[PDB]
Amino acid sequence: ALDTNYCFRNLEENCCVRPLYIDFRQDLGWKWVHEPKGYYANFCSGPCPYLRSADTTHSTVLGLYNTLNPEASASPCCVPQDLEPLTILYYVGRTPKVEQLSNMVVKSCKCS
Amino acid sequence: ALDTNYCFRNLEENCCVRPLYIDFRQDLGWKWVHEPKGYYANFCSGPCPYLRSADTTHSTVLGLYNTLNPEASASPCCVPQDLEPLTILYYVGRTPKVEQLSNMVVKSCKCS
Repeated sequence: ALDTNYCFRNLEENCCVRPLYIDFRQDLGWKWVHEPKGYYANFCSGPCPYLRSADTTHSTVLGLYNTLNPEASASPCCVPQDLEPLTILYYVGRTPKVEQLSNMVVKSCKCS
Repeated sequence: ALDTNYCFRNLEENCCVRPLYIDFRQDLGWKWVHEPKGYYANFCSGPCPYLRSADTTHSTVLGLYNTLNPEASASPCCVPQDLEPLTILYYVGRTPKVEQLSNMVVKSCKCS
């Protein structure tokens, strides 16, 4: 499937992982989050040609229907598939808390 | 979550289920499939405003990041969530086969 390592060495217009660094404090406005200061959420973006890592069979039917009947604009989307969690530190009053939020960073995408 | 029954009584620009009837024979070109002749695959389509049935937390972060930093066009997509299978009949030579393909028709969508 298409993941970072791949989507990163080589560029693809079609569904692939795009890197994205978010900074909790700014563009998000999470001040409670005290550290790390930002992470690489990355995102999935790209058109989904017929067969490019399909999810369900419905995703295949669609991709196809769409392909040979373009008027459609029915096409399956490119979303994340695999995503690791992220750990962050914040304080409850003045006692630090280190927790790991799940699914904060994507690693692979897929046309669903 | 947004499913047919809902997305169908009321119209929504945002992520919802859209009905779609596909005909195996035509626009798909499956002749082997002998009956039914077509079904309602439906599809998911719509923008994903911040919070509209989010999938992962990453989907929330994104939706938000995206919301207050629109330049982004990062936004999470609207894909199917729940989908029932479909049964079809075809012949291996002249001996009918009734099988059920899984995930051929969507019922609910979600922003992922």
